[PDB]
Amino acid sequence: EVPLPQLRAYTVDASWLQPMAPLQIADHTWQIGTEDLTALLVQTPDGAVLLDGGMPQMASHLLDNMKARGVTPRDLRLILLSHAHADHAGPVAELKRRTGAKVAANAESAVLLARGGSDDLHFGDGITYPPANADRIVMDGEVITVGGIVFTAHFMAGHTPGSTAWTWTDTRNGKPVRIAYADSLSAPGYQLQGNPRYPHLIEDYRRSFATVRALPCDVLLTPHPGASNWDYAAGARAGAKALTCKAYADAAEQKFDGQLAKETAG
Ligand SMILES: [Zn+2]
Ligand SMILES: [Zn+2]
Repeated sequence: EVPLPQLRAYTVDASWLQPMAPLQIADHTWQIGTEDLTALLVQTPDGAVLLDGGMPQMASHLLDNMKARGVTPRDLRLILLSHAHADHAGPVAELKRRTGAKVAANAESAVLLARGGSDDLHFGDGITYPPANADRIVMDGEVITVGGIVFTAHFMAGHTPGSTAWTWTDTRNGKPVRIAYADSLSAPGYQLQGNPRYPHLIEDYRRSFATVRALPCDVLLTPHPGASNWDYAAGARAGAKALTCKAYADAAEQKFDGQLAKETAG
């Protein structure tokens, strides 16, 4: 007699769960997640913004890094997301419970967040996390202003329907730095062609490559730092090899075309 399988936890490479101290990106922007998952803290006279949180178990670590930076729980005002998968929005519910923070997201991201990533178009219930609800729904190109830092949403559907790039301008060595936090452009294990749950997947990815190519982009960051050739563990040279937005888009498109060809052959 054979039981049903046990539930399988969402396990990841150790580096994704390896805590790091805050790594400064620009004057008010810091990487505060793990070595291999981005979680960006933007500090303002008017409160802090967090872009992504990483995995569900990262909440306390994030709060510790925030504290190191002079940001108390009450100080966190806003949470923004690249996309609502467990490896990026994992600790949002907990952060909302433990801080002042409100979440802004597009409708697709909000619906996926509210189901804790369950019934994923591709993953089913394989990769889930505690559900959270959005406080504010944003539209494509909508801005959110926090202490004169303007964050702009750029939809780039594909990896998830609600995938978003967030752009803002910080400063460094006395000059403006246009930061582009571009979402994932991967399609890991996805059925790309004739997917009944996502009929226009290919078209969306193609538009998203073009969107990423054109972002205002002095510095690119990505949810998985490796995708943009960041090495958070490399200290002073963490961002030295970072791709441009143009190079990131091109690499992703070339990879996508390869995947299409292999799928046709499979
Ligand atoms: Zn994802
Ligand atoms: Zn991911």
